[PDB]
Amino acid sequence: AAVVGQEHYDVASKVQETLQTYKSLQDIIAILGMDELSEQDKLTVERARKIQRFLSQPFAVAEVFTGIPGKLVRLKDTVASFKAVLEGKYDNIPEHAFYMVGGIEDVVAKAEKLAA
Amino acid sequence: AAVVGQEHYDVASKVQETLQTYKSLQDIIAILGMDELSEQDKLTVERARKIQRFLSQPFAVAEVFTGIPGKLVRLKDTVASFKAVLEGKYDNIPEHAFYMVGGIEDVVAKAEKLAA
Amino acid sequence: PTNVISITDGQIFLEAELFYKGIRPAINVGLSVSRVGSAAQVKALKQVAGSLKLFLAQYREVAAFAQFGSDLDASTKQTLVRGERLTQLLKQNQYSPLATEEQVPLIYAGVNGHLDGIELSRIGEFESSFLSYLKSNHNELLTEIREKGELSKELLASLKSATESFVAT
Amino acid sequence: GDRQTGKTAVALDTILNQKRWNNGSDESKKLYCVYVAVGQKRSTVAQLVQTLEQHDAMKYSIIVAATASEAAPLQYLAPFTAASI
Amino acid sequence: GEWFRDNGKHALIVYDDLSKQAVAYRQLSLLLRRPPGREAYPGDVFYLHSRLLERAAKLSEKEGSGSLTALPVIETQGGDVSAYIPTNVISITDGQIFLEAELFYKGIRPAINVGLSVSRVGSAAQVKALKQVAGSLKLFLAQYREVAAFAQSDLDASTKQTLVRGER
Amino acid sequence: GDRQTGKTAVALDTILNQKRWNNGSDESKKLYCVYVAVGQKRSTVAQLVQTLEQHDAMKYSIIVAATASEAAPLQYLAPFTAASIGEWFRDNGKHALIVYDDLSKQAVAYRQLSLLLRRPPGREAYPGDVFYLHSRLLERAAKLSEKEGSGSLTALPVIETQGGDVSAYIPTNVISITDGQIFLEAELFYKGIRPAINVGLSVSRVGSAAQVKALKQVAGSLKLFLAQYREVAAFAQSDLDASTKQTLVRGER
Amino acid sequence: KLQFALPHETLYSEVTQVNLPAKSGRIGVLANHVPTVEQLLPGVVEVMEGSNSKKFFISGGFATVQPDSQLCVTAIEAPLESFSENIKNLLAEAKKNVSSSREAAEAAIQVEVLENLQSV
Amino acid sequence: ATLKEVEMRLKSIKNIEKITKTMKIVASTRLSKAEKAKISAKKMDEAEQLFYKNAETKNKELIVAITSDKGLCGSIHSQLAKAVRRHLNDQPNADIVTIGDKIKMQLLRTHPNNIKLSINGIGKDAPTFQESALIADKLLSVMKAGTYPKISIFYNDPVSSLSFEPSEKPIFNAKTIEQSPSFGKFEIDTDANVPRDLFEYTLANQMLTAMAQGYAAEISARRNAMDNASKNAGDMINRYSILYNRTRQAVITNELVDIITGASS
Amino acid sequence: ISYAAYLNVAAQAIRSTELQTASVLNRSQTDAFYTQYKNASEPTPITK
Amino acid sequence: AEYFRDEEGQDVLLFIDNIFRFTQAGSEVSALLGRIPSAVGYQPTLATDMGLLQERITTTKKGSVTSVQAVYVPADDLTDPAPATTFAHLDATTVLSRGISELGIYPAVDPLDSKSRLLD
Repeated sequence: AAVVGQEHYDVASKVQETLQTYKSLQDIIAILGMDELSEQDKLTVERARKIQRFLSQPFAVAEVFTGIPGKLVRLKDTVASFKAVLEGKYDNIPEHAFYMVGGIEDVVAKAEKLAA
Repeated sequence: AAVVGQEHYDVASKVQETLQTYKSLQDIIAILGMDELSEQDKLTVERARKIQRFLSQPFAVAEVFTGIPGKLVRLKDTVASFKAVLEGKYDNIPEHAFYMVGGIEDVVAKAEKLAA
Repeated sequence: PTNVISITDGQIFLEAELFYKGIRPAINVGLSVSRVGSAAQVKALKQVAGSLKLFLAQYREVAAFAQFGSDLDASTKQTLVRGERLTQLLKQNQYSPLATEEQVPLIYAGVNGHLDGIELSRIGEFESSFLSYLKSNHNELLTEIREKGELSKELLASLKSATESFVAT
Repeated sequence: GDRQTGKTAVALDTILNQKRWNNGSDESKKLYCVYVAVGQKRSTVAQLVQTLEQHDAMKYSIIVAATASEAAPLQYLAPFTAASI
Repeated sequence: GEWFRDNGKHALIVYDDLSKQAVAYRQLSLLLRRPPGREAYPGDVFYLHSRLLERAAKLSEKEGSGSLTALPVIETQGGDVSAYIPTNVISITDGQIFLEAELFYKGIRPAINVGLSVSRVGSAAQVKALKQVAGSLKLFLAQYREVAAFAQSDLDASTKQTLVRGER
Repeated sequence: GDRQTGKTAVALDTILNQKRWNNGSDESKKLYCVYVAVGQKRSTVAQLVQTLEQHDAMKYSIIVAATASEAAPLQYLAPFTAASIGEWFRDNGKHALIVYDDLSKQAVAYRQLSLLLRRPPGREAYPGDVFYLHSRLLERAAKLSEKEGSGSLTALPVIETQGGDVSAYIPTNVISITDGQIFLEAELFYKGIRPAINVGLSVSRVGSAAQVKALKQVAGSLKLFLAQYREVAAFAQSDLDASTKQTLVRGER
Repeated sequence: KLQFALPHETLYSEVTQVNLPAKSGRIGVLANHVPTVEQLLPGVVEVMEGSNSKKFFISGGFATVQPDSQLCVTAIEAPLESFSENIKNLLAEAKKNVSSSREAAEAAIQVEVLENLQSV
Repeated sequence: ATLKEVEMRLKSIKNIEKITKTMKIVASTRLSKAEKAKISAKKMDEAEQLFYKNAETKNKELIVAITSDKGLCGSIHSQLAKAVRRHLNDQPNADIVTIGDKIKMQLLRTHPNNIKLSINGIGKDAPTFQESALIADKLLSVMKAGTYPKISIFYNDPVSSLSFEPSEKPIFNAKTIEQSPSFGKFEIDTDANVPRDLFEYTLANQMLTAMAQGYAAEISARRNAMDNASKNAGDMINRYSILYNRTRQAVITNELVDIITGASS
Repeated sequence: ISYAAYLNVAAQAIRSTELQTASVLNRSQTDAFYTQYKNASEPTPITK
Repeated sequence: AEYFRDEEGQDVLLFIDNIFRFTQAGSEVSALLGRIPSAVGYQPTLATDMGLLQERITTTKKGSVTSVQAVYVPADDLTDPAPATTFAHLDATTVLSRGISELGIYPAVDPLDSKSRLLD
């Protein structure tokens, strides 16, 4: 919170907590469906599903092998991008939209691609 | 049976069964709850919890680790008091009024104390 | 590790999942023991934290049941509510020592259920502010906890009054 | 508990609160803290001493060290001579 | 036992417990520097145990009908029946009787779980009267096991009849 | 992949396909293919030989044999020797292929040798120099430069997964050496997908810069698409979006 | 054709004559009868399908001849034989109950039920 | 260890499998009675509909909804929660009577003000005339149901014996009944009070049917859910079993190696 | 009192010869608890 | 068997009992020979020994030794090294079940479980 600053640390903290919850309820999810979880938690789970997909960022030089042109995102940009996602701002659009894309702006754009 | 006295044995066998039932039912309670659990079974569970905390009894040398003087309870008195519990003569006594105290005289007294 | 456990008079187990859960220190009382016990616990802090362990133990069992669903009765959800606040109460930020005189109030507030009155998210804000409130008003009280190191009836009442006054805030 | 996961940090916190008495008076309510670091990289140690200097606690800390490079006999000898100190 | 058997009489030898026999042989073998083996037991422990257990037999009428019945006892180390010494003995033996801890605790004494108790000679040497009146008993109990899980609401009468019969 | 999932057949088909390449003229368009049979029954190999002669493919292929009967030191030396034969073609620039079936059984052979040489058992009781053997073997097969005559020796070594779990010392060691893996799924094989090529666990490194442009254009992104099909059917088992349903329908076809 | 339906039975679903006690006195339906709605009061009821006659005890409901000649009778419970003096003993208690005390209305309903019981 | 922690966890999964199996069976038994009742009830309802149809009865909207107190009755609770929410956008002021806790919790979130009434004790019991009657009676007195010139009830129609689609129907008001067609083909004078009586009588009769439809769907859903659960538990059993077996072998090997290494020296 | 409450009371009474089946009797009794809400705020759950 | 096959030209069928106990026996002999026991106890010479046994068993142009072996799985773990080595030699598997015999089907052969690699 000092070394890379409080805002970064807070943003990261929530991601870690959310994902740890998602891993924690991973058992329960398999045993009984995601619609058999608590509603508050179900939002967390849905958010976490977005976060997981969001973590993708097409390879920047193994772009060839993947077959998808690379993406490189600034650290300053990254903090912003995750911050928004944690506030659920852009949570309202497909998992596919967050899957295999770069920054937050790209997710929005990929929603437009999907929307077509 | 004969060796420890037939009454003592029977009482203790009943205790074992009651507790064993509670343990087996603990699994049922985990998912199902007490919701669709039988009334007879529930009374057995309630007795088991009472018996479970009737086991509790401080130690004089754990006034350091507690602060309540221990209880040295006579053999005859223990057989009598446990028999009563199983019979449900003291199912009108709170579960916590069996906790960390001696024999029946204390258990009843602690029921009154909690009542006050 | 087995050999060492025998030798040592305590264990201070840290749970990895709880670290990620953001509890730092990530200690779990289930695997943390002090075999010398509360003979090393200051008298004031011993008085306040008497049932803190019990509450937490109750929280743990109740919480386990809660993950396997089933509509929890109000008594269990009282425990659940108390317990949740306690978990947040435990949390700390690394490299922030705290004065014992100002750890005694926070545990008092929690054990005397005043913190169940305050929403889970802003518990951290409440603790900080509560200390600020005591620094302003019951700084006499803080001095006494430092100076006498045992909470008398008068201190317990003073502290209770202070907490009650700040429950509103 | 699990390695490096504030493994050092949990302990270091203890050393830091003993600053409050140390800075103060009454030697019987003071502690002197001896931190023994075995098998750890010089950089880790260096960060630790930097942290200690930041918290100005090297006015009572002794750091007994046997860094990762340092010999296995010296490492075996390290707790027992720390004990002597 | 052989003297009685050789004299043509019958007798029963109960080896209790070969699990401790194994440990003693282990102590000897390791001290004699013979190579260690599975579960740190010497390798020819099988050869020993089999050798011992095949000196129990029902001898022909040439041999005057005599016999030496045997009943080895093996102690389960935390119920680990996959353990090397149990597995070996299980192979050698012609049947096993498997006592279950839950049953003991549940006050069933004998605490023999007849689910995993089997005899490979079994009814061949059963009293004819008792054979007649207890083929059914096996089947009833088998059902009682299946209908065990029905112990916890709306439940078929047929199962409940079984359950009552089984408990009694 | 898993044992006897027609493991041999997958490789055999490669040999068969290159029949018309071998009926070719361009020496680059010739694969002189070596089938190294280690630890296989003399009968099974003999059936294989007869199969190869049925597809009359034997004349362009070599068979090296170290059958199940054959001694463990011979088995140890069996891939290394085979690779020498391969190098003569390779170092004549000419393209070739060598299928090492099954190097996992060679691992067992080296294990036997090591233990009988009383060298201390390695990880998973397989000697620790097993890595050195495989790496030395595998890296002798390569695409060499035009200077070196455009040498090619393609390598397809056949590993028999224990319990079908790719985490396992012998498999992982091989995976790290190879430039791609072609894991086959037992479940799919059983569930009548022949060939049963798991695409979850089949990867290839620089393979995606060797295929003809036609099979890049036509097949473009289909790998991505069926890794959307995999996902789609992963969570298909509530309400399917028309997009997911379309994908499932496509996926099935 | 009588449609006699209940939340647990349905004894009729052609029924020639039905004689019914309604909040309009008694109504008899024979073949095409006027297509009406009538509230059925608690009743002793006769249903005849052909000359064969079935006696019903009816807990009130509704009767509705439909214009397609479907005599939809809906009532909470039904036969006359089921009626058979413990009900009289309970009704005595119910008379007592009105003295002290919904219960006032309930006991009044019990007096109505006593009349209906007497009808049997 | 690894081995024991695997084994105990695998035991947990085994116990879960056993329970989900057991429950699925008990649910099937319970379902049979529920369905049996529902036929007789539905026949009765249809007779009332015969009047309403021919009458062309055609009715501030009221919302009533039905779910059990009980959980894990599939997605009855939350499919209904979503479809109620859709028509709570179509009346963003409606007074919600929630019959049973489960629909109450989800729906309560979407509009708290709109929650006016809720019931309990529904799910434990199987639908009975007393319950429906009493809820109806309270609907008239407490909620003043007749004042609302629109009433609508939501329930779960058990579409197929393995499906449920949450469904709604309109409970008709006495005003509508009065002025609806085919008067004379249903006679009323003034010496009867059939709109005001029939409304009440069919308020309950419709509600009981709705409850029966719902209850059958709930128990059916619970059976279906517990069946699918068994399949998922089995998969986890298999995965941890393979792990158990592998882990067991690995321990044996690692221990064996240690003895050998020592012996060699 | 309401007409259908009147019919309800009558139906309950009507299950008394005493020789009648359990299902009728079950249909003639209820243990449900009538929770009362309003604007969320709950009047005390009087028995149904 | 080889005298029959080679020197009487016959096709013969050779039963073996537990080949688990063949393996088990071999494992002991290894330990007796003082050789380092390989994975999960089983002898380092395990693979080769089975190889000799099951390559003398083969189809000659004189006769053929067909062999039926009984494979008693060790703890029902097919993941164990000894079953794996066996399965390599096996060409077909006949998988009798006692459940199947209890369905009154003798042969007790479980049809779904039976598989052969010469069912091509």
